[PDB]
Amino acid sequence: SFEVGMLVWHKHKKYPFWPAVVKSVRQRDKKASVLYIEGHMNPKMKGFTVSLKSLKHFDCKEKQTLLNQAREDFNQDIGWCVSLITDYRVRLGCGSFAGSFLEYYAADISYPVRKSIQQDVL
Repeated sequence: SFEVGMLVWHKHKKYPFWPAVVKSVRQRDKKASVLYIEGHMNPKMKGFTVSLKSLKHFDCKEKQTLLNQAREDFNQDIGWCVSLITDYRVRLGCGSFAGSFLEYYAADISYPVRKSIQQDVL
């Protein structure tokens, strides 16, 4: 039950679970397409292929554990995710915006957050 534009976790070998957004889902044969959320991304870069079985929903019970695991070697980076996802969920929840995470990242309303990130690389 992974829908397109949903937020998920994915683990590449040797790497910790990282958040991502779903772009394609091949519902009827166990595979999906996904793109990592990270401080600087291209939201128009096509989604690399995974399998449904390997995805956790972003808001699963494991969340807090998964987020700490990432803060081991990627504190600043996992920070950049949480900033974006959190900022996106505010616009959504406080009514200021209605599109998808990727649309958030491309729109002018992400600016104030992308600025902090992009510059933090400074």
